[PDB]
Amino acid sequence: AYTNSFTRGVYYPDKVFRSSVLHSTQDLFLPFFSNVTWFHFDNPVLPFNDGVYFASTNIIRGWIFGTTLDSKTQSLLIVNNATNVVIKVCEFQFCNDPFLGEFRVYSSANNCTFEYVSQPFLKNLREFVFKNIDGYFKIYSKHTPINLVRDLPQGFSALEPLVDLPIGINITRFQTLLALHRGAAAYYVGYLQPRTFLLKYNENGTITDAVDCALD
Amino acid sequence: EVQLVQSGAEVKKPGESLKISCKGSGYSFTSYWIGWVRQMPGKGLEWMGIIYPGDSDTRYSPSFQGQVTISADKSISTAYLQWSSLKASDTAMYYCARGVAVDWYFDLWGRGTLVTVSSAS
Amino acid sequence: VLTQPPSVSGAPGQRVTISCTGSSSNIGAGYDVHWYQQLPGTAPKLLIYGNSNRPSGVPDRFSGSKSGTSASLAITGLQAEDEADYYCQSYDSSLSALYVFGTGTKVTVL
Amino acid sequence: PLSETKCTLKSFTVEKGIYQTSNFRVQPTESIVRFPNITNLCPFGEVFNATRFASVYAWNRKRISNCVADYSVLYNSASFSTFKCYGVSPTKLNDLCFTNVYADSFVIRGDEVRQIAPGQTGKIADYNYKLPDDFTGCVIAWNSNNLDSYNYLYRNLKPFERDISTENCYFPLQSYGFQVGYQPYRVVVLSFELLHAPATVCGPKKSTNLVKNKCVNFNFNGLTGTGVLTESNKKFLPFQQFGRDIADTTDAVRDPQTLEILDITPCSFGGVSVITPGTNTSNQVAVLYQDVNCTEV
Amino acid sequence: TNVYADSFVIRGDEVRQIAPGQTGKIADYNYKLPDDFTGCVIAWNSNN
Amino acid sequence: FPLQSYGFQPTNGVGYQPYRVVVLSFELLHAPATVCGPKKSTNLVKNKC
Ligand SMILES: *[C@@H]1O[C@H](CO)[C@@H](O)[C@H](O)[C@H]1NC(C)=O
Ligand SMILES: *[C@@H]1O[C@H](CO)[C@@H](O)[C@H](O)[C@H]1NC(C)=O
Ligand SMILES: *[C@@H]1O[C@H](CO)[C@@H](O)[C@H](O)[C@H]1NC(C)=O
Repeated sequence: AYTNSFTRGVYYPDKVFRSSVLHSTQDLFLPFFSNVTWFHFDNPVLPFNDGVYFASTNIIRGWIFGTTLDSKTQSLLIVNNATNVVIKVCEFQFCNDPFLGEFRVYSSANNCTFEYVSQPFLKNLREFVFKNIDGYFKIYSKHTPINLVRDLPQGFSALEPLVDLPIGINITRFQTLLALHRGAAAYYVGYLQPRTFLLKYNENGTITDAVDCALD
Repeated sequence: EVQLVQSGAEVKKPGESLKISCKGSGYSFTSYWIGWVRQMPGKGLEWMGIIYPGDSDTRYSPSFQGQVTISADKSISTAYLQWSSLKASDTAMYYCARGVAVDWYFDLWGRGTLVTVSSAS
Repeated sequence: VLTQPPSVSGAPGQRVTISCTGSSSNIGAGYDVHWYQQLPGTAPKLLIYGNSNRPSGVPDRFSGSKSGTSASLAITGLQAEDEADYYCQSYDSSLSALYVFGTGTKVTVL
Repeated sequence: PLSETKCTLKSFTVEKGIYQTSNFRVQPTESIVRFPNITNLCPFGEVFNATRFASVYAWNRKRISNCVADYSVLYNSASFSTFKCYGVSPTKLNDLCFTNVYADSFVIRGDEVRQIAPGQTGKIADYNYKLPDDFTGCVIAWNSNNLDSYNYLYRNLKPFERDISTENCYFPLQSYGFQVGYQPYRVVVLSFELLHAPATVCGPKKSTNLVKNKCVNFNFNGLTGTGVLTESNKKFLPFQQFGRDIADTTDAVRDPQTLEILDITPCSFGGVSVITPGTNTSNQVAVLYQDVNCTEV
Repeated sequence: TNVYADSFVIRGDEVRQIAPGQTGKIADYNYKLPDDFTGCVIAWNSNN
Repeated sequence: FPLQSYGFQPTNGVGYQPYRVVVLSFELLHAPATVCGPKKSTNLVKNKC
């Protein structure tokens, strides 16, 4: 699958405010003009090697981050619903396809290495980033109302740190949770590479533009 | 005997300072912990403190810290228990028993001392 | 701080068990749980250490075990001499206290 | 100021000419400390008093946050044997508030304790636990001849790595049933990370009322410095904590415990010079203040 | 030009804080050495 | 009471073993010296290297 991932993956490096300055960093990012893995509805489980971007278009509910399912390895079952978002590192017995609805996502939830329950986070497009750097667990989620005519927009979009609470776990493969409404939807998959970027901060402190130092 | 021995029956009065001694003999005290245990009559026992005569490292219970002073006279293998102001409500059975590490339990116990302190002479 | 069944009564020739119930930070934390026999009016004596090791000279009628948040003492074949106080053990790190003591169990045989 | 010119030029004679002498700096009035609204005490007893350390093969790391817990008890009472600090120092630990603190906990023999150091080689450092080259924290190898000692087993890897597994065979399963040179000890490592996020664990220093529009030396979570605190039209993003400029100058910091926009403008500084007519002719002196509004002297 | 033989007896384990800059127990408010101490600190097993 | 006695008792660890520290504070050559090395003094020489 080949597509043009124009300007996706930009996010704030270290939660330090910089106004109207140019700063260069060596950070994990999705390279400009990279490719996508268009998926629908069948949702095969695809690997997450060292860094992977995830995109989408209550049509996507959650994710399963498990090296070995069936109550063998600690996994992240992050799901956004029920008015309370839950992020666990329990040794879940993730079945062939746990799903919501009425609720049936849980499957042998016990012996939880880490626990997180807090306020929920959220032609409409949604974005998500999953990075485990130096034992930190950092997630990003912003939404764009762009139309469905184009696969991805041309404008630049920043990503803010949704959660800065660290975990430090092993994840090698990820599957997102669809919504069997009874209305199928589809999603993108990207990749993060440590190629250095130069981040253009605006006077208002927004990330306006960027250049990929590992490009033309 | 291989035990942590003390004196016989002790009867005293409140207000006086008393330091009772527990003697260790019959084993290699250098490699093992040696300590004490409190036990109120008809209520659960509470270890008060413990010392390591290898280097004389002192540890006490949060409930029984500062009220009492101990010392491992390793030159003569003696464990002290110093009271500055004995209380009337201090009547109980006091055990000086030596424990272990890693597993962190007690394997040998002393006979205990019948310490009864009351305002009556 | 480590709850125990306060009193146990039993006929001679009976199999009884003592529940060394605690919390998830003292007994259920996964640390070792040790046990003794506290004969009434005399000094306590070691019964179980390490949940599987047996002291020299102890009768085989007594054995120790742990099950998650609680620990169990295996008493097989009660006899008339077993009228004694029995108390728990564990080890607590974060509690500062190198030893932690149970509330207590009376075991009585007629 | 004539005497200033005699001082700087290292001569008893001065002539026609403005002479740069020093810089007119406005001294701070009174120190202000603004730590966050948190006042609870963190359980350092749930790492140091925790004595059931985790073997270096699979060690335990404790996460701590949201308090103003004091380092005084660990600093003053030196109930240890080795207190080696890289980055922070035992005395200055009480002044800084940290973004996050991880207290590594494991055991090692009496020897090879020097392998708990950035880059220091050794089998334990080569396979078991390797501190990063740019380590920042304090190492406390407090004495355990009676706490450590069986279960405390021991066996390149990434800095702060963690991998426990078992595979003419070969297996690294090794233990140590001790009961002084070969005696194992207790080693606790505190790993600090500074100036990367909203500081959460602070020191015992009492908070002090904030001041504005005055040259005042300050301390905001450890950002030691002197300046005048004014308001700016810039808005901190809700996720953001504190700003910066080029030359790592923290011009803007959102003050904790109030979450207010502020700008750390440097105090009134101006190049003070001298307009002297020469000791040969006169001694009356004129003083210049480089680029200061007359209002501020 | 002028030398002195400042004489005292300490815990022994705290010979490390007899140094130009230290923050030990005795070095706090018993006897503090200057940061520019030019001398020869002599200590021995005087437990005897 | 501002002062205590540790005691520095004999048969204990290095913590209680007293190390009788003598501190020799010297000074650079800036003044006449009443203390000098055991060097055997000789004569002086003028107008010669
Ligand atoms: C910049 O910030 C001002 C408020 O300070 C706001 O009104 C304006 O819309 C912002 N512009 C941008 C680039 O978002
Ligand atoms: C920690 O341990 C020390 C002695 O090791 C003890 O005095 C103290 O009460 C304990 N508590 C804390 C908070 O460290
Ligand atoms: C000095 O301040 C005054 C009023 O505070 C202002 O009118 C004036 O412009 C300032 N100086 C200069 C050079 O403008």
